Amino acid sequence: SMVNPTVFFDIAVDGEPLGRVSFELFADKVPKTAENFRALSTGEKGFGYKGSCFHRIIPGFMCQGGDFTRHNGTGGKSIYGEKFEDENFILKHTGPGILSMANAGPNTNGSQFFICTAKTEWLDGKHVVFGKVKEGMNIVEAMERFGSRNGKTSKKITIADCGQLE
Amino acid sequence: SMTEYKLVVVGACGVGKSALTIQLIQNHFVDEYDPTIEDSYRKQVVIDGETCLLDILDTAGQEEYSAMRDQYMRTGEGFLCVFAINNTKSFEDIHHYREQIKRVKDSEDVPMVLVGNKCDLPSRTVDTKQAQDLARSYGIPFIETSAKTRQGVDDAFYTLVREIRKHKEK
Ligand SMILES: Nc1nc2c(ncn2[C@@H]2O[C@H](COP(=O)(O)OP(=O)(O)NP(=O)(O)O)[C@@H](O)[C@H]2O)c(=O)[nH]1
Ligand SMILES: [Cl-]
Ligand SMILES: [Mg+2]
Repeated sequence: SMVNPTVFFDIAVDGEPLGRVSFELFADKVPKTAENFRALSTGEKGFGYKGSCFHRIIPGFMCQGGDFTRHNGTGGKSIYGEKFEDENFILKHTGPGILSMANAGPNTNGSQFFICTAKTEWLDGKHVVFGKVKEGMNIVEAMERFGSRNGKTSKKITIADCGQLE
Repeated sequence: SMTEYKLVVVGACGVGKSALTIQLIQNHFVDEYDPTIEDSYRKQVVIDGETCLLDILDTAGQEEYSAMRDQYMRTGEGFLCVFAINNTKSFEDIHHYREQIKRVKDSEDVPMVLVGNKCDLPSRTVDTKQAQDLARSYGIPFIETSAKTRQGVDDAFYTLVREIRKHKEK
């Protein structure tokens, strides 16, 4: 992209390399939300995603991660404080690869996010969409296979490294 | 002989539905919150001399996905309706859960128990009289529980089975 930043996650399965997933972050349309995810991916504020887990993976739906504070699916924090408001609902959950914010209701964005593996249109207007997988959707499909119906993963899926691409 | 009962645990997020279920099934409590998607458990017990299999569906507190939640209620024979005694909104939410159950099952008389959980805590916002009056208005039992100390846990589930058995006599 000439305008939108690209970040990457190197995914691991019980510490073994699985592959790299890269994301286009839609700073052109969702700047505050995209900047949060960018900065948490570089770690430049002194905290962020590196080392954290995809704790909830449900085949047919999504891979959810991003809790680097409680490390158990309940936590998270943004670069703006513990939570920030829903920025806009311009973009919708149109299919696999969509990157969107997890939340606990209105205006509770922190750091948790999910990657859709199917269209999830019932989340439109409730979760802020701010990016999409650029490369490595096959790695996301591989992660999805470690999930289960209640989200528990059969092996521990982590962000072994992450950062911003030039 | 034995019988089998489909019990469904419902109520707002964080009130202790899972902690109550895990105490019944696994006889332990942890402070760590593990938010539910959906879990099912089975346990053989004896209640009032009569052996039965409990099939317990532990539901998430959320109320989207009406298609799935309606199916929970269609299949369920009795409902634990849980609130937390230090969470007034969770008590106010009880009415909605009960209305949904009555609608889905096409009945004003569905086996249910009102459960006021976390009674070990010093931060009460819902007093016992409030809950007893609400349960009285529904014609259902009220049981105060603590998943942490295990107070009332067996009573809540066993009372629900008693309620199902009374309903089946009608
Ligand atoms: N002190 C105290 N804490 C309790 C009690 N029951 C549950 N908790 C705590 O309350 C939190 C939420 O409990 P949990 O059983 O997961 O709630 P839930 O109703 O299943 N939540 P969800 O709707 O997300 O599935 C946990 O931290 C748990 O340890 C109780 O009786 N006493
Ligand atoms: Cl949801
Ligand atoms: Mg639960």
